[PDB]
Amino acid sequence: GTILIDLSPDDKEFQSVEEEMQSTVREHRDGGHAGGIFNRYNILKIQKVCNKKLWERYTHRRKEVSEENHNHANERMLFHGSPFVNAIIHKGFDERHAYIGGMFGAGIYFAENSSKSNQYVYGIGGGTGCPVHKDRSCYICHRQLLFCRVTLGKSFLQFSAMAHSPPGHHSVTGRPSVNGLALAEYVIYRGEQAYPEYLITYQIMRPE
Ligand SMILES: NS(=O)(=O)c1ccc(-c2nc3ccccc3c(=O)[nH]2)cc1
Ligand SMILES: [Zn+2]
Repeated sequence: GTILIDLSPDDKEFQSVEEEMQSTVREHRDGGHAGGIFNRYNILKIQKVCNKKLWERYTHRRKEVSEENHNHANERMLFHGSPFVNAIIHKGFDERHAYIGGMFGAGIYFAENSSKSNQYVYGIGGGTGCPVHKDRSCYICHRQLLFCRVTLGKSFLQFSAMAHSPPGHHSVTGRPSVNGLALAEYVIYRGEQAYPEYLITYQIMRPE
């Protein structure tokens, strides 16, 4: 049921998605080990992901959450990187897209920093890097990330350095407590609480 619509680089919507991608790059504490060394990306393509069933699944859950939280879905646009990106855009997020070993338990993880999600494009810890060159810092191979609509509802705040949400909550927020430059990361425990809105195809760029 999924259709991918190419956005033109001239479209304001392409431009605002690219800007969120580029402007949320940060340095990582692994010095690039997982995701590679780069300060910015070469954006190759941005596509809108269109699936009626998946959208209605999302909006249905969004209303349930909203009604449990004074009519406030607390909806964000967040990045997601995964070896399962192609399955996600066709079948939606589910229990198989969960990070079992994540620090906030077995859930589906999202980041404000695009560079954080980039660490997972090739698997946990960057796996063994790109399939062609086995390089976690490959500047040649095409990578994909999702920029997703995520319903957080009432989010449990964790101050830090599939399972269930904490009772009385719809998600968990991992607030950075050491690295002053890190943005928040978020976890949901229901696949229906995220919709993979944009598929972004890119390369990381070697710093000069
Ligand atoms: N199914 S799996 O290959 O085990 C898997 C998929 C996605 C991720 C992932 N973990 C994150 C953790 C913090 C912030 C953002 C992310 C992210 O974008 N993806 C982890 C594992
Ligand atoms: Zn490569």
